[PDB]
Amino acid sequence: SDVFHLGLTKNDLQGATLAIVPGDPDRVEKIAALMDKPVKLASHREFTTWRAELDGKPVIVCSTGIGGPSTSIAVEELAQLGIRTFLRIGTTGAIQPHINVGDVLVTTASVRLDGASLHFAPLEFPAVADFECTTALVEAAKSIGATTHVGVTASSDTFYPGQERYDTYSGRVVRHFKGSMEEWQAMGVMNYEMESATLLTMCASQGLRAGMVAGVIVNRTQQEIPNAETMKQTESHAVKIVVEAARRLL
Amino acid sequence: SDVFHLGLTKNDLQGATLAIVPGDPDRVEKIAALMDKPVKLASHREFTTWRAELDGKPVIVCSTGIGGPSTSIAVEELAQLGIRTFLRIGTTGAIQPHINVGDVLVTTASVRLDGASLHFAPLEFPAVADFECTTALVEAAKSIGATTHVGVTASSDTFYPGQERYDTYSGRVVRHFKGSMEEWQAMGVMNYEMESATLLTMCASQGLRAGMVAGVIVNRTQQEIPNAETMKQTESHAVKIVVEAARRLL
Amino acid sequence: SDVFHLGLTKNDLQGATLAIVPGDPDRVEKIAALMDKPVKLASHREFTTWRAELDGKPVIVCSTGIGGPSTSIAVEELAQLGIRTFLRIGTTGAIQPHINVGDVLVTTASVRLDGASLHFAPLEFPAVADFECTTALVEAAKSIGATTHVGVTASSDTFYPGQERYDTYSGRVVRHFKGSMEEWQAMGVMNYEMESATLLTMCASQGLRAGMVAGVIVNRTQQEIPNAETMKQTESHAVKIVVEAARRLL
Amino acid sequence: SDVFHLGLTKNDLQGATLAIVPGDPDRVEKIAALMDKPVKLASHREFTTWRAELDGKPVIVCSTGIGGPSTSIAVEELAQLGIRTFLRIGTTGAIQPHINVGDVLVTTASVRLDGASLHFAPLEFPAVADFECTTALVEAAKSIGATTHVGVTASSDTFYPGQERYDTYSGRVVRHFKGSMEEWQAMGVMNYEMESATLLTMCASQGLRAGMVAGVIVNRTQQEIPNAETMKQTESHAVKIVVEAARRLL
Amino acid sequence: SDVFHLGLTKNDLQGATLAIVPGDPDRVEKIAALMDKPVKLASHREFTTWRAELDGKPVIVCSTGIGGPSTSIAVEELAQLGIRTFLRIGTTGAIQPHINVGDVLVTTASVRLDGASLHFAPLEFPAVADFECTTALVEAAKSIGATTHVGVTASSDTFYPGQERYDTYSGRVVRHFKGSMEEWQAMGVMNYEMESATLLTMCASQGLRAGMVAGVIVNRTQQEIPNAETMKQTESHAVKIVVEAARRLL
Amino acid sequence: SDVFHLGLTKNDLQGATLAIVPGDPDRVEKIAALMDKPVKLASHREFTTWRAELDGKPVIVCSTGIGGPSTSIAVEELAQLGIRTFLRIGTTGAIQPHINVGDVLVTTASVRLDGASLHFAPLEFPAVADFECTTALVEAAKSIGATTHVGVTASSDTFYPGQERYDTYSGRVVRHFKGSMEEWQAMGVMNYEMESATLLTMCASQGLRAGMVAGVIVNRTQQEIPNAETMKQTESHAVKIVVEAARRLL
Ligand SMILES: Cc1cn(C2C[C@H](O)[C@@H](CO)O2)c(=O)[nH]c1=O
Ligand SMILES: Cc1cn(C2C[C@H](O)[C@@H](CO)O2)c(=O)[nH]c1=O
Ligand SMILES: Cc1cn([C@H]2C[C@H](O)[C@@H](CO)O2)c(=O)[nH]c1=O
Ligand SMILES: Cc1cn([C@H]2C[C@H](O)[C@@H](CO)O2)c(=O)[nH]c1=O
Ligand SMILES: Cc1cn([C@H]2C[C@H](O)[C@@H](CO)O2)c(=O)[nH]c1=O
Ligand SMILES: Cc1cn([C@H]2C[C@H](O)[C@@H](CO)O2)c(=O)[nH]c1=O
Ligand SMILES: [K+]
Ligand SMILES: [K+]
Ligand SMILES: [K+]
Repeated sequence: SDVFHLGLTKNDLQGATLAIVPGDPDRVEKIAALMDKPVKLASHREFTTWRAELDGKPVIVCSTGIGGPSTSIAVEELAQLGIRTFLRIGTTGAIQPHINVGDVLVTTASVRLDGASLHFAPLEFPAVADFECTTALVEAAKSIGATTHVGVTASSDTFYPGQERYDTYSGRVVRHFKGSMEEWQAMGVMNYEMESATLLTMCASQGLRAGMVAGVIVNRTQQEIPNAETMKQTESHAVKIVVEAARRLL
Repeated sequence: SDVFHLGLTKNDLQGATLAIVPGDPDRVEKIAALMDKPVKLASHREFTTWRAELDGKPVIVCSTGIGGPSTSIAVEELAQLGIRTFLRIGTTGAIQPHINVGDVLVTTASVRLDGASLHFAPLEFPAVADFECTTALVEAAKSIGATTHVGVTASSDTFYPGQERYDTYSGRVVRHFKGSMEEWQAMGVMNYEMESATLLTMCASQGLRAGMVAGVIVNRTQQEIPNAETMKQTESHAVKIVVEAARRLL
Repeated sequence: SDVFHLGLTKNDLQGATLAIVPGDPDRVEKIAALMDKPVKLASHREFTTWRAELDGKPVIVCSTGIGGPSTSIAVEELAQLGIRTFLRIGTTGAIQPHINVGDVLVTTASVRLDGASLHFAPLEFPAVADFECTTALVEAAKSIGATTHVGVTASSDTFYPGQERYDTYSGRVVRHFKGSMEEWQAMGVMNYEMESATLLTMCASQGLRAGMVAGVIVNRTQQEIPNAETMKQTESHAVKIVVEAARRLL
Repeated sequence: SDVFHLGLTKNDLQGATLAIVPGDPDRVEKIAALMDKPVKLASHREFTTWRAELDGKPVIVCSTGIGGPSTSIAVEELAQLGIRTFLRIGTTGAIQPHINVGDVLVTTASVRLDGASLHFAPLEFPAVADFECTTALVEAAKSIGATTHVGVTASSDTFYPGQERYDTYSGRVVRHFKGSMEEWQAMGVMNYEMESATLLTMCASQGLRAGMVAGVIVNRTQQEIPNAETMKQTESHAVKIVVEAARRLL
Repeated sequence: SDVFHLGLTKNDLQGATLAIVPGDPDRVEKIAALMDKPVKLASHREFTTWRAELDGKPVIVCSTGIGGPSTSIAVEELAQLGIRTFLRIGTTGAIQPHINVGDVLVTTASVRLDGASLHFAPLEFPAVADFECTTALVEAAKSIGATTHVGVTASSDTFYPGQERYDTYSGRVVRHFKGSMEEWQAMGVMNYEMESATLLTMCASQGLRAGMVAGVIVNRTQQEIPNAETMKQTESHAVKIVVEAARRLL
Repeated sequence: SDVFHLGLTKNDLQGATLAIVPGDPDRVEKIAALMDKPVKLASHREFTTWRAELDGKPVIVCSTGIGGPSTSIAVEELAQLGIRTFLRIGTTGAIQPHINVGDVLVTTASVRLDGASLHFAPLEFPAVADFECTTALVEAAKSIGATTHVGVTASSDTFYPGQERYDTYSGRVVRHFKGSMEEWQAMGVMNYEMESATLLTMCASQGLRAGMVAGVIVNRTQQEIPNAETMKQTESHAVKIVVEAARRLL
């Protein structure tokens, strides 16, 4: 193996340059399946890697696990192996009342509520998605008919306090984050997730194309924790779009 | 007059909702002329305002003067008067060796080296341009054939130390900014200018559409101060694009 | 021309070493007129420059436009041309209930709510006015009988949120500045304006003498936006003082 | 299931109050096996949970995945389910030349180079391990004869730039972290890892006992990336200690 | 004399390597008296130094005065003279309702609300006490029967606003600290004092052993200012413990 | 007694409103002696207080000890007892080559390298001396013929690293302060001392008049540690000035 964590070699990718990077390792095969010649490459820690084929070209699907740090690992090592375009596909909670469960969100840039982005660029550097990628995602989403929102995302190092969830063991939120969701709401931020800040920053600052898309599985103006019932029906929606977007980016 | 600085009334705009916002007040008529029925509306301090018509729809051209603060005034007050889309047209110095004098730069987001953005959103908020505006600019620039670069811009509160110019009265640059240009260069930042950070941040955080385009008049890998000779030939290039982008956004 | 923005040559100044720097370019001639042999030198962007004579010595009047950035340009380039003493004359909103419209404020040092000052010195460096200049201003104000307050000023990169004005397009103030006016009030800050922080910091940290005086045209405990009626009667007051202070500093 | 991520119910824990939390999900069973009645409870994303018995008392083993964010999830949800003591067992790189591969490190407190800790307490709050836990670890390590070092750990949101690794895709380290390893070395920091800062801070600030122990698998004064050969022999060492320390904490 | 402030020579210490460091110079002899062969060495500014003997070994008692800065002097210069272990004995105000006047607090680590610690290590470095010293203190306290609490301390550069005391000349607390005590309470911080942050940080980052113990003389859930009546009875309690802890550390 | 630390009552001051505040408690009587009817009031910890008479009016002399914290105590409690004007008299190390041992420095404002100032006002607030006080000091110094420099002072929470002294136990200076003295030098900062930042900030933000004067006892371009020989001859110089300045402020 050529890299410390992913257990992959440059040869495994077969000249692949684009990677779809889901968070959950169980979604990896699920995504690979949407393409041709799906092959499992490796599985170590939270990192599961498949190769597949898109219009006759090699494509990598690789999980990041939850959060900046492990994302920063998968991205770095995939880059070492030759990946130049990263498309993230996620699940998110919307914080605007007009965004519905099932809606697809394309992120233009992220509020940096993470730590890892700082290890790549100072806070003043914009966690902005690549223009070609965003265009690919926005268009892909149009062509499959999904009801889509394009905007800024709050990308947090936690699932609980940083997203101002109170229904927690301690039931307090550090002062810094108290009332933070209302502020993000006022600034028109669409949603919370946990990886885009690191992903987008580290790519934007190292000449790597990144895009970010997610399916809404809970609206925060209503609940803190999603219901299981239509979580999978929304997943299948955004996956379709990211694969299509990838097609457009090859 | 309805606003403190601009000396305009909601009636002057005639239902206009888009504004082209150049920095130099002398470029205002220059731009307005490219359109139909150009009329001077007002001129106070650095703020010169003209109205014109684009495909039969009222459009404002309004100067911001140099820097975040006065920009933040022009934008605020134009918003009060009903403007919802802001297109900035500027001049810039490129910091990448492959970007040439005469090239047109479309900004996706900005490195926040300003003060005013902070008065609208904390530093972690992305100074990101509106997706429709950027698309309009990128496309406009393609249709007029201009050689174009799309990416991140360093937006600085100073023309001298913050852009690491040393040929200055004191000839020193505060520690914070020493070697800063090399760092921005490595992160692929295209250029320095002085208003995009404020403009984009205040718009992105208040539900206002903003776009940013500039003409390159100096390459910093070569000189600190531009030559006068082809400065006007590049201005005329980006102006053409911003007006055309505006057409697309009406 | 010898400098990039002002369009002036070292020869234009005729050995001048002091500059009166108003914010509004229309106030430039107005001030120059109070002196002998007033001559227009240049006008580019927000920068209008006149030369005049005070007690047989050359004096420059030059506008900065609104805010740190452009101020930082005018100051730098005037320094390049040989100016060593800068006297700013401005308009301001008082935040203490005992300071009245018409009163003259002499600033000893500023609260740094700007960006540009940071490009000259870290935040811990005091935005402090030159002792000789302050003394000149305080005394000049005494001799013309004006009712004067001496103290700290809050110098903000915005006119709106940073001065906690709420009667704005969005009507919200970023968390950082919420209740900020009350705090400045409690700390005895006299007033808000937009340039002194940059001006004082960049001068104090580069061996240049700077002083700062302004006329009060609105009290914030009463209104957010000034009335037009006695705005000009107060301007004429502070102008008289700055010119007299200049006489004392030659 | 009672929690959003782990897929566990309060009933599954059977009144357990202590959890051993390794990072790699494959180490989970490995650790559970060292105890009585090992049972797999759940496996979702990077979170694998086993229950086992220690001196006739229920104990949880649960993986965190790499980094603060996912750790912060595992800990929160285990706390919801009733866990009050958390013992981390990890792998680390030593940065002091006297610490050898194979050595066991007990962490008293951590240098907060992470993002998640901030979501629990401001930076000034010490990322300090619980005194009872530390004592348990230190003593456990003494009784099994391991050669042990007790001290401060640098806990980083990245594996690469934040640990000043240069043998990377871009081969640059953001200015902030340049020469950072030498600084940590001089301050006597033992090692780099990625979770302790979040773990310790969130526990210390929410009345939860936490301890942190790791096995050294590379010395950074020598290499950047570990060799595979004795990586497993060191893992088995620290695991023995954490289980023993757990015994002492029941 | 060998050091600038303490007025001591390496010879005065007679090979002493441990120092008990009270804050009040009048407590110095009081402490020295509890040991054998008490001798006054020097008294300059707030720094009073005595030598005594513990189990036939030389021990220094030396006052720090109130606060980080002077503590940082005493510690530095004692280290120059060869002291390697520093035990601080203090007085403190508890902020938890269950901690009583008379209770003894052993500090594991400190919330850094000081300035001097920053001069030794960045804020992310933990202000953590030495493990051996803490153990010595905890055990010493057990053996003399005192009712003891072990945990984190808030260490503040002020006695008044930084500890959110309002019964002051101005009766306001700067925004930063408003409601800060409640937050520290919620995070389980035991108490306020003024030196541990500097002491612990400077020692932890320079390979010097430090410990911290204090007597509670006021509970902040009840009063702001202590009563004089049982202040001395509590002092005598913690002193006994620190001397005993020293015995264990020789 | 009316205050927690100083051991004074409002009655002891006898309607005094001005205080001279030296750092060293042994300098207190020395200063009081220069005036009429010198009486010792109290001595607790580093706080020694004398009353004397100046032109038939009561004046307090009170020591602060070294550093912000204890200064912040003395000042607070003196204010509670009715003091409104504080004159600090100190010793300092010059960092400019043209300032000589024996020279007197009057401080207009301070670089905030302390912690306590933050407990009174955010960093952006200027640590500026009161205009009347500075004028009194400057004039007093003129009238006794002393060779005087007026300007900004760097006020540090440490004597050693924060003033970039390297001849120390560890011989390293935390990154933050590496090369800091050169930077302060370039910005024209005159000197290092340890109390002015706290003193000036807490007074300027609470409507209390403060002034700051010090004698130079070492030039840092030459040595790190002063020589004892002419240390007292310089002390006697600045003391004379502060007493005179006080006369002018009654
Ligand atoms: C009683 C008490 C003391 N102290 C401290 C630490 C300092 O050394 C000293 C100053 O009174 O006492 C506090 O900080 N808070 C309190 O409530
Ligand atoms: C000589 C000298 C003194 N001091 C100061 C201020 C402190 O209160 C006091 C203790 O030495 O002297 C410095 O800070 N730097 C120096 O170089
Ligand atoms: C539903 C939801 C998901 N997520 C994200 C991104 C994480 O990697 C993942 C785990 O829930 O999904 C949030 O951050 N907030 C939410 O409300
Ligand atoms: C040529 C050039 C222009 N500018 C910009 C934007 C400012 O409003 C203005 C100042 O000349 O022009 C830069 O910021 N950097 C440069 O190199
Ligand atoms: C009346 C007033 C003026 N100003 C200032 C300084 C700017 O240069 C200018 C903008 O009108 O006037 C304020 O900043 N705040 C106020 O309340
Ligand atoms: C070997 C090593 C491991 N680790 C850690 C903790 C992570 O969860 C895991 C992945 O490498 O091991 C480091 O952080 N730095 C290193 O040098
Ligand atoms: K301007
Ligand atoms: K993870
Ligand atoms: K002190």
